[PDB]
Amino acid sequence: GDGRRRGGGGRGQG
RNA sequence: GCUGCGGUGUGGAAGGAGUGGCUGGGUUGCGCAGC
Ligand SMILES: [Cs+]
Ligand SMILES: [K+]
Ligand SMILES: [K+]
Repeated sequence: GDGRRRGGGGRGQG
């Protein structure tokens, strides 16, 4: 699972 | 690989989910959770 570590709105980008 | 929650703050006690985010912690960091 080496992708988006966290979600919701713009959280966890970059 | 995807997604949800201002839930967290060397401001988080008058805020949001970035219509402030090339103005900072932060190429949206940190925690929790789901597929
Ligand atoms: Cs934040
Ligand atoms: K802020
Ligand atoms: K913030």
